[PDB]
Amino acid sequence: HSSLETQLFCEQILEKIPPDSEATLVLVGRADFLEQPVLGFVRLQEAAELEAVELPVPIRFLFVLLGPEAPHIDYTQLGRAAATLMSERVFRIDAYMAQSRGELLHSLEGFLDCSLVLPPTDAPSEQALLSLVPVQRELLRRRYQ
Amino acid sequence: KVYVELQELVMDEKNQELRWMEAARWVQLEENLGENGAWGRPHLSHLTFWSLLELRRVFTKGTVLLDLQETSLAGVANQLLDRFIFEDQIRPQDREELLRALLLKHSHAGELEALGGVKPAVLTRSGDPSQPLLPQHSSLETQLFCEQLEKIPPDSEATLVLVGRADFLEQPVLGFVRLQEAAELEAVELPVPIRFLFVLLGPEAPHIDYTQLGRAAATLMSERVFRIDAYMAQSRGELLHSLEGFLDCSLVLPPTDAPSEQALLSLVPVQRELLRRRYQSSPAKPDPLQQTGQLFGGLVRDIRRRYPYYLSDITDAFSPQVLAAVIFIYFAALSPAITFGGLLGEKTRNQMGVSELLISTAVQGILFALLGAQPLLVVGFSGPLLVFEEAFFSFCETNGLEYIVGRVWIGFWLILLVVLVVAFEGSFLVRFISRYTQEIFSFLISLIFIYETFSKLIKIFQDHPLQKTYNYNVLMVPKPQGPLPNTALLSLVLMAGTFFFAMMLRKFKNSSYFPGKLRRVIGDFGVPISILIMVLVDFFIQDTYTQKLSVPDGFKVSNSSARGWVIHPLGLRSEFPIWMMFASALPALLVFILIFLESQITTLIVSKPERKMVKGSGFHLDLLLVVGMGGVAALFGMPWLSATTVRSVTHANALTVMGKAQIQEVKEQRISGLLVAVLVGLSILMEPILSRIPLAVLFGIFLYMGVTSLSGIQLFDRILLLFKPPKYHPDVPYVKRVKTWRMHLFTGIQIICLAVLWVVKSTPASLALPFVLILTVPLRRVLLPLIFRNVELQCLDADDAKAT
Amino acid sequence: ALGIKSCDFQAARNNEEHHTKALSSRRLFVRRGQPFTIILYFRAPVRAFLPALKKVALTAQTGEQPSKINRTQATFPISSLGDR
Amino acid sequence: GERVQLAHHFSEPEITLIIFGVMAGVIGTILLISYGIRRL
Ligand SMILES: CCCCCCCC(=O)OC[C@H](COP(=O)(O)O[C@@H]1[C@H](O)[C@H](O)[C@@H](OP(=O)(O)O)[C@H](OP(=O)(O)O)[C@H]1O)OC(=O)CCCCCCC
Ligand SMILES: CCCCCCCCCCCC(=O)OC[C@H](COP(=O)(O)OCC[N+](C)(C)C)OC(=O)CCCCCCCCCCC
Ligand SMILES: CC(C)CCC[C@@H](C)[C@H]1CC[C@H]2[C@@H]3CC=C4C[C@@H](O)CC[C@]4(C)[C@H]3CC[C@]12C
Ligand SMILES: CC(C)CCC[C@@H](C)[C@H]1CC[C@H]2[C@@H]3CC=C4C[C@@H](O)CC[C@]4(C)[C@H]3CC[C@]12C
Ligand SMILES: *[C@@H]1O[C@H](CO)[C@@H](O)[C@H](O)[C@H]1NC(C)=O
Repeated sequence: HSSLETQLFCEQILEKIPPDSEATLVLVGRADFLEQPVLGFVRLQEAAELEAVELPVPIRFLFVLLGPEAPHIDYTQLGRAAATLMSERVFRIDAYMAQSRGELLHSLEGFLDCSLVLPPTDAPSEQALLSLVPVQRELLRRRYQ
Repeated sequence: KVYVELQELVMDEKNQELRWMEAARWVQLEENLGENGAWGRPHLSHLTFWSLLELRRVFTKGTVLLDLQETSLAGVANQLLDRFIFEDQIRPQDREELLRALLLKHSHAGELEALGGVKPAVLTRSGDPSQPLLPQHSSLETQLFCEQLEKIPPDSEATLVLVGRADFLEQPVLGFVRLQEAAELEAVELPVPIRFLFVLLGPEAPHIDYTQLGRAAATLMSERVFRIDAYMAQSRGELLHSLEGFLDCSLVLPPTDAPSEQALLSLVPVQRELLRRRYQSSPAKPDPLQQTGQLFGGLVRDIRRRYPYYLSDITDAFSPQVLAAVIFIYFAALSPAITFGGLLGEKTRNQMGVSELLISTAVQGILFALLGAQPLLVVGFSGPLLVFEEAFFSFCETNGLEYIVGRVWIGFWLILLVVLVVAFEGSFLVRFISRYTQEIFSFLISLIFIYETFSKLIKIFQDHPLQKTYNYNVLMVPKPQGPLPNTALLSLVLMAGTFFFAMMLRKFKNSSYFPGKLRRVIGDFGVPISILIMVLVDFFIQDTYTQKLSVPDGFKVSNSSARGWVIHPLGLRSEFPIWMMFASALPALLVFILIFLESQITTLIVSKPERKMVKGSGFHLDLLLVVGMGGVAALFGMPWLSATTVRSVTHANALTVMGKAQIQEVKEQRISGLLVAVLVGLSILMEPILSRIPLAVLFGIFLYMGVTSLSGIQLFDRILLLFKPPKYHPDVPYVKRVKTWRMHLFTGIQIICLAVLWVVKSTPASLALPFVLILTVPLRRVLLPLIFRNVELQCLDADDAKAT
Repeated sequence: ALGIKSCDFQAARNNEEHHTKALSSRRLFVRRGQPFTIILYFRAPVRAFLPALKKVALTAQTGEQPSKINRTQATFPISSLGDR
Repeated sequence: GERVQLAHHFSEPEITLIIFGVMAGVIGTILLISYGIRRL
């Protein structure tokens, strides 16, 4: 089936990329022979222009997510989560200075700590979405301080 | 809709006794209870990610008592704990203390203030509550919604969510109970029977906030799809399946360092699709310059844009800056009124004089402040209006015509003209006046103002030359009949002193000296302080003569034998000819173009986007008011006025609050202009005060206003850049994206236009200045693209100072 | 008309030539006494090369207080007559 | 008014009322003309 983001945003870069920008590559695939899903996180020692994957900016981070078909595991959505996590400033800073997996896991927990879940509400969409503006502002008043 | 109540095990403050206290309630929308004892503002429920993660974990291994035949909290708790032990969720040694906790007193908001408040508590093996060990986090709902019941349907059933912490527990436990028949319990004071019971007990654990756990369970119960599933579920798996769909249609919003409304509203299709997915399985179904093509459409939209802000237009004036602006603009509008009225009386043989101009300015300013869509404009006489008065007087005396009656008929035609223009939304032609014409006109008007002030000082020097000998017995009535010692030099000293003090206090406002608020105050009153200082200086020099402000003796016509307060359109002494009743349209035409151009260009300059005016400006209401008031005042032998540029710009600048170099806000209100107009009207009765104010102080004030009005003009900045080297040039789009010589060619073309307009103003044909100024619009719109690229024109001629 | 868009220091090639490639491929590490190559990019096309060359000089500084007497600051033109 | 003035048949309120009436009439005429056009 088609992804939700494609259905709601696709049926109908270098200018915006800042000069001192480094790329994160997220690789997502399904391998039926693997027993468990696996995550690989790579921070290169220095940003590199990988010839196999030409990007607008040099690659600094690599996310590898492989695994079999598992319950409640959508690998495209899993890659979207890892991509959004990289796009967030606080986790990205923690990823640059991370020296162990535990420091990365601590940053992910803080990312989940300052995360808002909107349940299915019957309210009008423009009111249901805009009701998150003051709640998110209070929830992020210390994360970016 | 149903009622859901969340109660948390807490200990009080007076007797340290643990009990249950309601923390939040749900009728679809969620209300929270603050520490003060009042319910907060109802809101849509938002859940933390950790609460839903933990709610799913306890619900997966949870305890479900469906269709349970009990009608009391004691009966429910006995059965709930009996199956807790049977499911190996709690040990039998824990049953005694857990039953004691559940059947406790359930307090509500009516006893929060009666007691000493509540603090969070953790149940111990001993009866006394333990103080929580994990770091406390104050509820986000209380901070955001609380620091400041008829919606329940008669047939609705309630749900009770109980959350409590007990240190003597291995893991958090969930108990779900659906009674066979909805019964009333002592826990809920509301007269609504209870069908469902959520019990969430467990130890202090990381990532588990039991208040958030209860909020998640109550939000899940408050959802329509889950509740229908809960009523029809005969097993735990059916409740689990409904929870999975609830999480499947949930929207998680990750943290971002740059929140915005537009990015948030990009998720409207996502929220709609998720809601559609949730209800696809349940049996329930989900519950100012534009032309509008309508007669008087611009006027009605102008009224609707500004009139709701009327309450703010009175309350926003309660600041000392407004009072200082009143004192400033009073002199800034009174001295030109006296000068132009004296010139009018001299030229028109006192048919129209100082008193008529004063009363007309007062009445029209009061009405414009009370009814105008842009109350920051100052309405008064101007130079071109004086030139028209002299030209019409010459024409009327040439063909033996009464001047004031011709003025009456010109105003009668003006009313028709402005009604036709407003009825056809003719003010939308103002949109073709870009930054080019606005800045050219503003620069020319400021230069004329400065030149006329210096010319007044020069004329003072010519009237009182510096000579070795003077006649000492010269007549002093009504003005110097000869040269006087020390007069011109003292006028120069007073003008220079007041200008210097005004500029020094302006720099003091932006300086870093004194308490900042006092410096801001002192700086706001800088012009009144300078005026007072130099008025005292001239006061203490008694021997020397300086020309003082002179106001009419009383509220009488400037010439008693020529006319009264009301003019007969058919004639005063001789019958007014029929042909001039129709021929007054052409001078009325010229007056309408003059007033329209001046007022609308002033409105464009004052209400620029970079000036930070959020209250809106009306281009249709103000033109109608000004021209109609002028046409009516013509019938009373009074001048028609216009929204002058220098006075309005000074008025807006005196109400502008500066940030910490950058415009922050403007005090847009109706009280300052109203008070200025009232003071102008009252100036006749303030003769003992105004008679001690010299004209040299006001000349220095005029020089200050002239040099101040050039602050926001990009033409002046580029003229400065002509004398300024390119490396110095600022980081602005017309410098960084346009070549320096192209920018200077643009500035030189504007300078040529300024020189042409100044030359035109120097000839007797100075009433053609509006048309030559209009000709700069075809220039920018046709000839400028023939030599400049679209990029260069976007950068140089920018409406809101944007880099294309 | 002599605005600068960017300057490429060519760290990979120069580090290879200067035997510092093991240090980095992104940061320019050079050894004294041996030439290294940079590429200067202009925002607009350069019409006259010789006047533009006459218009440009280069300055190299090291340390917190660079000066000529300490030999921590050198200003040199871009020309074929420079002391190699 | 003031001094010695010519006495017309209409007083000032009467003449200004008739002029306002004529102006309202011509304004309504132009408005009705504009309403007739842009429709047929
Ligand atoms: C006229 C006062 C007479 C002196 C009486 C003697 C008493 C006296 O006035 O000094 C103590 C008092 C200290 O109080 P304090 O430092 O808290 O007051 C600061 C002062 O108001 C600044 O002007 C403010 O900056 P700004 O401008 O608003 O941006 C600043 O706020 P912020 O913006 O930093 O948050 C304020 O905190 O004032 C002075 O600052 C020293 C200047 C002495 C003033 C001396 C002037 C001759
Ligand atoms: C910031 C505040 C302003 C600063 C600028 C100062 C301008 C002062 C006006 C001078 C021009 C003027 O007005 O001179 C003109 C006068 C009048 O000549 P007249 O032959 O009588 O006129 C002929 C017309 N009749 C026939 C009607 C009489 O000349 C004089 O009496 C000469 C004395 C000039 C004194 C200058 C004072 C010092 C100025 C320098 C200060 C830095
Ligand atoms: C737009 C305004 C100025 C109206 C246009 C003026 C013309 C159309 C009208 C307005 C009032 C009219 C006058 C009203 C009354 C009379 C008295 C009558 O015994 C002779 C004609 C005379 C004097 C009219 C002449 C035409 C007149 C002057
Ligand atoms: C006499 C005073 C008032 C104004 C004169 C300023 C004029 C003549 C000067 C000032 C700055 C100058 C510009 C500065 C820089 C450049 C870039 C160069 O590659 C071409 C010429 C050009 C575009 C110059 C043209 C001439 C210029 C526009
Ligand atoms: C007033 O008008 C009369 C006659 O119309 C005229 O003689 C007189 O000079 C006027 N007064 C003044 C001060 O000009």
